[PDB]
Amino acid sequence: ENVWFSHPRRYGKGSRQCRVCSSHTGLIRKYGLNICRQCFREKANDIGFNKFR
Amino acid sequence: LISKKRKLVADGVFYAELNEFFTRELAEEGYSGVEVRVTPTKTEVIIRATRTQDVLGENGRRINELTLLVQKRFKYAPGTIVLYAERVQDRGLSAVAQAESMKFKLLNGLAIRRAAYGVVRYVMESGAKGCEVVVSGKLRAARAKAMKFADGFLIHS
Amino acid sequence: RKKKVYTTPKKIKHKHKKVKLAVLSYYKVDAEGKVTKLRRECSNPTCGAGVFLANHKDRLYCGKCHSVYKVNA
Amino acid sequence: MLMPKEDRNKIHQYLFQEGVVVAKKDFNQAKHEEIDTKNLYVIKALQSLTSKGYVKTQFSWQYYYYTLTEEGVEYLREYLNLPEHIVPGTYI
Amino acid sequence: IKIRITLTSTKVKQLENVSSNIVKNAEQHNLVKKGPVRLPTKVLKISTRKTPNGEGSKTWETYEMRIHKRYIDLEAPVQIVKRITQITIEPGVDVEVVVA
RNA sequence: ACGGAAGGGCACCACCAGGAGUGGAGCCUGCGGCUUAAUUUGACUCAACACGGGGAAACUCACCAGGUCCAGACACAAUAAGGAUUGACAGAUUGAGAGCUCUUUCUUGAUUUUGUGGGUGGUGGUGCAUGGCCGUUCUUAGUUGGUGGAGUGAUUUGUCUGCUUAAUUGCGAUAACGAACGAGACCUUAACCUACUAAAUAGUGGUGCUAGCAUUUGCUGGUUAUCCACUUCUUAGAGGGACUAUCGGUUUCAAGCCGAUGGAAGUUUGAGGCAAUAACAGGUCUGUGAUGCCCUUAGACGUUCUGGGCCGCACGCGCGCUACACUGACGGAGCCAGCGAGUCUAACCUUGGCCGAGAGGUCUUGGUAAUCUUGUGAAACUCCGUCGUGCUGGGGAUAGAGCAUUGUAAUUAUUGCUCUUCAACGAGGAAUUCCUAGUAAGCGCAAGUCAUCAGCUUGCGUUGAUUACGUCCCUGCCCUUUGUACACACC
Ligand SMILES: [Mg+2]
Ligand SMILES: [Mg+2]
Ligand SMILES: [Mg+2]
Ligand SMILES: [Mg+2]
Ligand SMILES: [Mg+2]
Ligand SMILES: [Mg+2]
Ligand SMILES: [Mg+2]
Ligand SMILES: [Mg+2]
Ligand SMILES: [Mg+2]
Ligand SMILES: [Mg+2]
Ligand SMILES: [Mg+2]
Ligand SMILES: [Mg+2]
Ligand SMILES: [Mg+2]
Ligand SMILES: [Mg+2]
Ligand SMILES: [Mg+2]
Ligand SMILES: [Mg+2]
Ligand SMILES: [Mg+2]
Ligand SMILES: [Mg+2]
Ligand SMILES: [Mg+2]
Ligand SMILES: [Mg+2]
Ligand SMILES: [Mg+2]
Ligand SMILES: [Mg+2]
Ligand SMILES: [Mg+2]
Ligand SMILES: [Mg+2]
Ligand SMILES: [Mg+2]
Ligand SMILES: [Mg+2]
Ligand SMILES: [Mg+2]
Ligand SMILES: [Mg+2]
Ligand SMILES: [Zn+2]
Ligand SMILES: [Zn+2]
Repeated sequence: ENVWFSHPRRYGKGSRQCRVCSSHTGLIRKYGLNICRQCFREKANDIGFNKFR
Repeated sequence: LISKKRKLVADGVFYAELNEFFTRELAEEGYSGVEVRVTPTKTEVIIRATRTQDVLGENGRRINELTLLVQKRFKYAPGTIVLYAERVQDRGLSAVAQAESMKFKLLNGLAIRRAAYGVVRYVMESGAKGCEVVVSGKLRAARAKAMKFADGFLIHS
Repeated sequence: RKKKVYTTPKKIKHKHKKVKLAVLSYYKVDAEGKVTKLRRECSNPTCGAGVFLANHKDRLYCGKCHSVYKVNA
Repeated sequence: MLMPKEDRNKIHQYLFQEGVVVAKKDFNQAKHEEIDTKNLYVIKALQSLTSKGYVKTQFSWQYYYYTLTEEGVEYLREYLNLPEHIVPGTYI
Repeated sequence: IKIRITLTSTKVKQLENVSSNIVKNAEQHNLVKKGPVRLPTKVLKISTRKTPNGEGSKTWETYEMRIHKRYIDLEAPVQIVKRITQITIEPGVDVEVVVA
């Protein structure tokens, strides 16, 4: 039908989702990476992020 | 035409997605990590694994299909992406190879202690200074509790 | 989850199965042996005289130009 | 799932030509890259293929990497009515 | 002819190796140049709760990515320019050359 | 383990001497309770309550009243191209150009539909079945093998009387010797380099052209293709530098401690990151395409559309913002930072010009960013003035009316602006929190979330005090000795 996915998702938490976990809450939208923070804490040392202080 | 910041974080994300894809697909070939080198004329992806013959396949069939999959997903042009495979230096000194070895052993049905002690023996015989293997979960019991196998000396700080 | 009552009218009512009549697509035929035509067809060059329009009542409804033809004889 | 024969044949011939296929896990996308077919039809055709042993799958960050086997390539060969040793995605 | 070459990596010693081999190539070919301009490194900070859930003591975590950027300006014929871009590349180092 | 037992030593999540306060008032926000169709839910001492990065219009969303769709793969059987099945103009119906369903017939043609089996999906349950992560016990200094020794043994010694240390840090003593982990070392960061490398994407000086005042040299400025030179400031890269150096005291005269001089720096230089063994039946299946079992699985707890709700209010708590005024409010001038973010197949940070009281609008411009926004000309602050101890020009809640922006949509006002309204509050009771130097406190600024919305957090810098430099009185931590009818261990 023409009402299956009609509601707009041009913005809001429904427009974004994790590129790993398909989650809407907990996003890091910084630097255009768009990862939930849990998955970010997993994949950070791979991405090139590291703790120094 | 992208900021250098976003360029580099996208490089990191590309590496991470490749790593998870390869550790999901090539678990049974001994996938022990990967490297990426950008270049004019192409970018190349150097897998480091153990069963290079199985990663290659017959006439490089698997390399071909994996190259094409990467090209299709990350929207590279055909030929701008290259894959090489390499017999990894120091199999024993790979945290992930031994981990997947434990996984396959326990899944085929080997025992916890036999598997872990075989692994730590192989590591320490492979020229390592220390090792430590932990197995948490449900062990012969509904209640969960950890086992910790060790040899040599490790540091934590 | 406590329990479901469906206070709505219990009207599980899903539609027809494209109701299966006998053979159809009758144009008409003569005795010895000419053919004749029912189901006045479209006016569109996109419909190459292969589709029938409909005639529900007060309107003729199309099938290839699936809705764009409406003026009633 | 139900879908038009021409769409399924687009899927199957693209798959025979390329050897593999990718489909972002975005239902209601309505337009797959490299195939004008609906993304849902891509996914579900490949699903019906998987369950009968032909093609295999990985999800991998919501992307559904699909890749076919020898049973798959011979089945697609006799399906698309193509000659023996026509071409797989296995050229050097 | 006035090219600029920028090097926008994270690995400082790989970057400095590239800068060094480039400049010694420049001086063995006897090319005047503005030396390696080391721009200020920029630190992509990301601050997050360590925990997935909400409870616990509110402990925070600042991950950092250090981006080190350098550039060199050269005056040279395009033949030596193209072979220069043909040489002097490293893993984990992003380079770009620009004319004028 | 515990002790209202001892001995020694530690801590501003403890006290002392004090500072700012909170609790008192209005408001914000979270929790409970109450109410409700639903007001989704987890968490309840420290170790829940501005936490879930949770600042919810719709989505988020899981809840409520309702309505669609099937994304039920695959195998078998059934029906079945004289048709399996799909879709549909208009009307009724419906919130609804949802055929959802019905009327009426048109359309399509093997993909389907029905049944069986079997899966799939689930922010459904179980965090007491689990993983992983996190927090805490525990920010303290503690932990454990090997070989010997003691003991029938559980176990012990080593791992210590003393002295010292932030420190099982060390001097040393010694039935233990030799080791490992932890601490330390280390890594990052901030402070020094007129020593090196350089740099119109950072500067400085000079010389060209040029504005103004003085003119007598000069002073302040402008200047992109005027070039020349330099790197003190600024950036980084490679290095150096401090190791308690030197001196005097004091200690078996050892580890070390105090003072003074020098020095950028002499509280392990300052702040952090990583951070042991053993555990909690701590939290989380609502982050996971991490997950076992149970439940449900086509009028589904799947998925999605509309509209509500999570904000709901007789009350009780917590984190906070505003202030209760002259060390002040207001109007003018003055006028100074730092950390950082930013547009691609997009539409971001926006300068400048114009309009408008204002918010804001519009025409252009720069920037993928040491280059442009941005000297982010921030705020408190300083100088001039108005007011003048009056719940007063303090305070600015609660209301009314209008104008703009975001967004499909703001109605239980999203926010912003204008005018008017002008409530408590007159320094906060029992109680209680944080803090020892560029620290508290005041002050605002960037980012995070983000279409819009900061009163929150994460960091940044501007101004910058007082009072200890000590003790174990309270609350607790460590070590030892001691006692114990405790062992899920003084609840
Ligand atoms: Mg003290
Ligand atoms: Mg006191
Ligand atoms: Mg206050
Ligand atoms: Mg505590
Ligand atoms: Mg809804
Ligand atoms: Mg909602
Ligand atoms: Mg638990
Ligand atoms: Mg757990
Ligand atoms: Mg013994
Ligand atoms: Mg004995
Ligand atoms: Mg012993
Ligand atoms: Mg000049
Ligand atoms: Mg001395
Ligand atoms: Mg330190
Ligand atoms: Mg979990
Ligand atoms: Mg649901
Ligand atoms: Mg709430
Ligand atoms: Mg709090
Ligand atoms: Mg003023
Ligand atoms: Mg600045
Ligand atoms: Mg006032
Ligand atoms: Mg903001
Ligand atoms: Mg809101
Ligand atoms: Mg918040
Ligand atoms: Mg207290
Ligand atoms: Mg007694
Ligand atoms: Mg007992
Ligand atoms: Mg008692
Ligand atoms: Zn994720
Ligand atoms: Zn027609």
